[PDB]
This record gives sequence, C-alpha cells and structure tokens, in this order.
Amino acid sequence: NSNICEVCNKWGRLFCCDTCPRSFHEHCHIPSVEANKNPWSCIFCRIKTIQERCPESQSGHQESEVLMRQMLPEEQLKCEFLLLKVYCDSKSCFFASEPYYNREGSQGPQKPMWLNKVKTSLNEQMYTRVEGFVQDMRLIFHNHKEFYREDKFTRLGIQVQDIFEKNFRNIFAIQETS
Ligand SMILES: [Zn+2]
Ligand SMILES: [Zn+2]
Ligand SMILES: [Zn+2]
Repeated sequence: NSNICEVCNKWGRLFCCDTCPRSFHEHCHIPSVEANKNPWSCIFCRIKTIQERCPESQSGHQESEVLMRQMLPEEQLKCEFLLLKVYCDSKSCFFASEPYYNREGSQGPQKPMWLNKVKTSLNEQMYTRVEGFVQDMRLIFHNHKEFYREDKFTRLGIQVQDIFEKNFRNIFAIQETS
C-alpha cells in the first residue's frame, strides 16, 4: 500500500485498502473509514465495482436526467466520490471551512456554502436528489466568483470548479460534447 493519504498526500494514521494500494486518513476518506470491515474496500474500488457490474452505466447521459435522480445508495456513493475528488486538489483548502466576508466594495453571498458543510449534508442524508448536492457544489464557486470580483483570487474558484465539473462528467458518465 501507499505510505501517504491519497486525498491530502501526507503520512499519519493511515487505513489501507484491501483491494487496491491506496491509503487514507480516517476523515479524509468519504464516507469516514469504517470501524470494522475486514477486508475493507475504498471508495475508488466501490465505484470501480459499480462500473464492472454494469458496463453500460458508462454510456453517455444527459445532465438533466442525472440531476433528477433520487439519492439511492449508488448515487449517494457517486456524490461522495465526487466530493472526495475535489478534496484531493490542494486548492480545496480555500473552500473547505466556513468563509467570512469583509472586503471593501463587496457584499457577502446570501447563501454561504463550503465543502465541510456539503460533507455533513451528505453524511446526514439531507440531499434527496443529485441536483441538491450539485447545486450546493456549484454554489461554492459561484459565491467565490461573485465576491472576489476582479481580484485575481477569483481564479481559485474557476480552478476548483473545473476539477469538480471534469469529475462530475466522468463519475456520472455525462455524454461528451463540443
Ligand atoms: Zn489525508
Ligand atoms: Zn481501493
Ligand atoms: Zn447492467
């Protein structure tokens, strides 16, 4: 197994996947690494299993059909994996904890949002459809773009949004377009 956490790239108390060489800190893995379970399979392995069992799950989909799906166990897992993929980028640190807004010439968003809040929400089964999760995720970047205006710091939102959107298209097999 790897000797660093797959998400944050640090050593520490690591839990090792039994079906692939990845390791994780407890609360870096999403969901949090399970108390017992021998063998244990990580979220990457579980998502690979879904694909293997239903190879047609990788044919193209329309985003609008994906958003309306109910959060059954497989969609739940997919949103967990998408969320983990954003945390894997170091630039996620800017969006993880609860923000605050006090900048001359700007006003705070009406609805603040952050990754840790989406993580709690997923854990507490508060999203009934994929749409709920995806809306909160995009809301994080949108709020950032709006607040930081022409400051070059706006680019961080564009960057992490791009990671989110590429992973969304991949995980939910969105039909490729030009
Ligand atoms: Zn970690
Ligand atoms: Zn694994
Ligand atoms: Zn099938």
